[PDB]
Amino acid sequence: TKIVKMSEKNEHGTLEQFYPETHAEAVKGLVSVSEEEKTIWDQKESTAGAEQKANTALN
Amino acid sequence: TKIVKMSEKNEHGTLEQFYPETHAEAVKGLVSVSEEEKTIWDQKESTAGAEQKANTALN
Amino acid sequence: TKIVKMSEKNEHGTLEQFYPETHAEAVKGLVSVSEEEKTIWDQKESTAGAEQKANTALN
Amino acid sequence: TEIKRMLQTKEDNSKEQFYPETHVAGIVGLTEYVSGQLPTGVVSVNGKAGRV
Amino acid sequence: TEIKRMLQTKEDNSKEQFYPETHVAGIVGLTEYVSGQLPTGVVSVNGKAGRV
Amino acid sequence: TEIKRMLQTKEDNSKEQFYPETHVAGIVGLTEYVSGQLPTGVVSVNGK
Amino acid sequence: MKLDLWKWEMLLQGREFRNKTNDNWQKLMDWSDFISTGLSAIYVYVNKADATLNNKIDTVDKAVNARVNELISGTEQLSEVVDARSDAFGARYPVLRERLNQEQLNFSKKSTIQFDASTIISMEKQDIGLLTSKKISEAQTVCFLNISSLDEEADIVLEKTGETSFSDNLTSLVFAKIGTNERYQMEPVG
Amino acid sequence: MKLDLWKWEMLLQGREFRNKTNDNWQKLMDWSDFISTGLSAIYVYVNKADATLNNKIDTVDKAVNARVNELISGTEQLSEVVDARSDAFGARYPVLRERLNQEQLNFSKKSTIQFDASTIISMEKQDIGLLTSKKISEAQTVCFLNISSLDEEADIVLEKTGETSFSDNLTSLVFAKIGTNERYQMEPVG
Amino acid sequence: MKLDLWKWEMLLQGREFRNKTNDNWQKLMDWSDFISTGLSAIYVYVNKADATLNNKIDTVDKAVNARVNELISGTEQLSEVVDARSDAFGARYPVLRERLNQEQLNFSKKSTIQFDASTIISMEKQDIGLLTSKKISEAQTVCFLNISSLDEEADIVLEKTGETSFSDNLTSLVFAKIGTNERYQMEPVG
Repeated sequence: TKIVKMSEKNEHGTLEQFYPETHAEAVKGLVSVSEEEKTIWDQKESTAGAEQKANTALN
Repeated sequence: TKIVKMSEKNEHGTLEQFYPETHAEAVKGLVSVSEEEKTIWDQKESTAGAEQKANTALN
Repeated sequence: TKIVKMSEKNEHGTLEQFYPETHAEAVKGLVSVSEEEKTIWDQKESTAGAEQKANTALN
Repeated sequence: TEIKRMLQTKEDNSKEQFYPETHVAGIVGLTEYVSGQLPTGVVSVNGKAGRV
Repeated sequence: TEIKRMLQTKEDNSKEQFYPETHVAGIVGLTEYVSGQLPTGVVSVNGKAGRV
Repeated sequence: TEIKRMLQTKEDNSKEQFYPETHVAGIVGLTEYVSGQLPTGVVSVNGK
Repeated sequence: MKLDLWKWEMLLQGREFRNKTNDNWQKLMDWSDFISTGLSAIYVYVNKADATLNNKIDTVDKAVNARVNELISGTEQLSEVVDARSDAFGARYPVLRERLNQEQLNFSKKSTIQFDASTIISMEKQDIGLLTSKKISEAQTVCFLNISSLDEEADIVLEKTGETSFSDNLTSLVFAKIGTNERYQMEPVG
Repeated sequence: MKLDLWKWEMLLQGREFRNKTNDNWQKLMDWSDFISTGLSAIYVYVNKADATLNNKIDTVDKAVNARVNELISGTEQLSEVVDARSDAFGARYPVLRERLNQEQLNFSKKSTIQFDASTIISMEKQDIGLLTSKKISEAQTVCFLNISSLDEEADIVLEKTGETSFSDNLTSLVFAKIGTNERYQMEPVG
Repeated sequence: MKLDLWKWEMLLQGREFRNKTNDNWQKLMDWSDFISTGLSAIYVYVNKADATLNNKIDTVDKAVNARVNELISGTEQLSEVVDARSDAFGARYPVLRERLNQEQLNFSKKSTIQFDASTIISMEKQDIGLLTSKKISEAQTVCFLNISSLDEEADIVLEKTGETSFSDNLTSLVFAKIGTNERYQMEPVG
């Protein structure tokens, strides 16, 4: 329940730090987007998307 | 720094990769959002509400 | 998949689980967030902004 | 009244937890546990349930 | 056939019964017993189940 | 992991199996097994 | 002292609100001082216990070596067999045969776990046997032997960082070592 | 557990503010209880280790004293080795060496049960482990040995008065003794 | 660090109020971290001191044993005993008493299993007991030792006829033998 920094003794005598490789499902409290959810997130509309509609209504 | 892959062997003797259990605080560069600020951008306006709002204002 | 809960022996003869320290690229299938695209899709076609634009177009 | 996990020594180096078999008459709180379970939907209709 | 009590010697002199760690896939008559669990709810009314 | 069954030498010669008695708190996934087998029948009658 | 803080069951934020909050602060300060004093007391207590243990060790060593020095230059031409009749818990026996007989009678009643199926049939009365029935994959937690934070010079050394709140329960515990040719391996990526 | 608290910087004095501050107080109380339990565990662990060391030195002293005493006041029988070749069951051996080797080979197969994770690491091939996971509350049933209904002289004497026509299963049986400085003790109030 | 909270000395519910209260919360958090670190250091220090004391008591009862052994060894001891000082595995030993004492120290640490409730009272520390609570009838799957179809052995010889689908699993195997005076016997009728 404590996050630690694991390191191993290198050939030069220095405790070189290494990064374990893991998976997104493994990490607890991840909170992830679903790519296709990310796709509809990005495509959505322009920042002024709800401005040309009002402009053409006025026109 | 250095990246390594965790593997373990079964009783036959063949290696297979296993994923250490991790928390989303030790990982570097996740930049999670809030698990709740996702929705306020998920809803937005999918080109349907804005156009009908413009039409209703027009009529 | 093969998810293990890494644990280590305590200083007083017990065992406690620890989370290691990994990297964003170390995780697999994490679909990261660029820390910038969130800003660009914060606005998109906002809902309150659409109502305000419709009201000001009517005005 | 403690729950102890039985450890057994494997062939090469390890010590893995193993489970012993139990009979349904062995667990001491099983019948109260299954009794305490409640159905999700309509428990009963007009005081009768099951094939209604 | 035979169900027994596991005693263990406590710290001072006591003989206290501990419990072992068991698995669902190891209990002998779990499936039949849980099929005989009292909560059943309403499976169907007049031949109609779910939304009625 | 693997599960074992504990035998014991009976009076004369027979190596007869005996069961250890345990507790509901000592079963790893009986809560999930029971919840999965929870009899979800009619969700509602006339919406109730 | 036992900590007993004041909750907030009041209705209006007023005099009682401030009074109870300030009393809670005072109680926290007092409890902190008490805990620090308790830690100091533990340190001095363990130090005194270790000191008296060391003194007892020294005096028993002196007495025992004096006994041995009495043995030397005294009795001469001792025999191994008569010396062998004294066990490791200071229980003398009349004859070495008596010692071996009592040791056999004490040790022959111990049990022997029998894992294999073939050796169960040839197991004695005070024995039990456990043979495999089925195997479950499950998710297991591993206690790496050569992985420790408190001890340096280990194969893998880890240093603590900010603990995360809330914790879980270990499941299907396993002991093993990590390294070359062990059960759990390591190799760089790329 | 890690002490986790709630900050206040948002400008609010409402219902959730009260709830989270009450939760802060509750978490403080729980952490205080945990710290006190840890302190008591420290004391118990230190006492147990020191008692083990004291017993170890006691057996050292007694064993060495007995050995020297036996050497001082011992004598070898005319036939001590030849007659010390028959075990408890009459199985005669040619030489003492063969008898001891066979006894060691027979006894080394016996098993041990290790209750501590520090000893599961130093296991044997035929050993079994009993590391503990949880502690359910339950309602114990005791089997007081000094309690008697037919002894007429026990420290507590029973005597029947009636029945109930009902009984229940005994859950988590415990063997102990009721009396002074024991697991279960009685104390008068009136 | 010594705890130092800021008691509420002003009634204004302003910005500095929240700032100082959050400071109090943060000070509680860091003091908790400090106390936990101190407790861990206490455990480590106790372990180190106990290890030093244990090494000292281990080494003190080796010089005395070496002295008495070099006194007794190699003076007049019999050929049989000096050949018996070598154990089964060939590890050479000092005078036979050392071999016996080390073997006793190793073997006495093993464990027995007590079946009768009368012997549960006389348990050792490392033993476990099996006390019957109730019996279940069910159905058995007895496995007969004196029944085999390898070539001709066992009093009953099995003949291969045919197989079916729908394989099943054993329940409560009851390793035992058939024949005369055994648990399962034979009786001819018709």
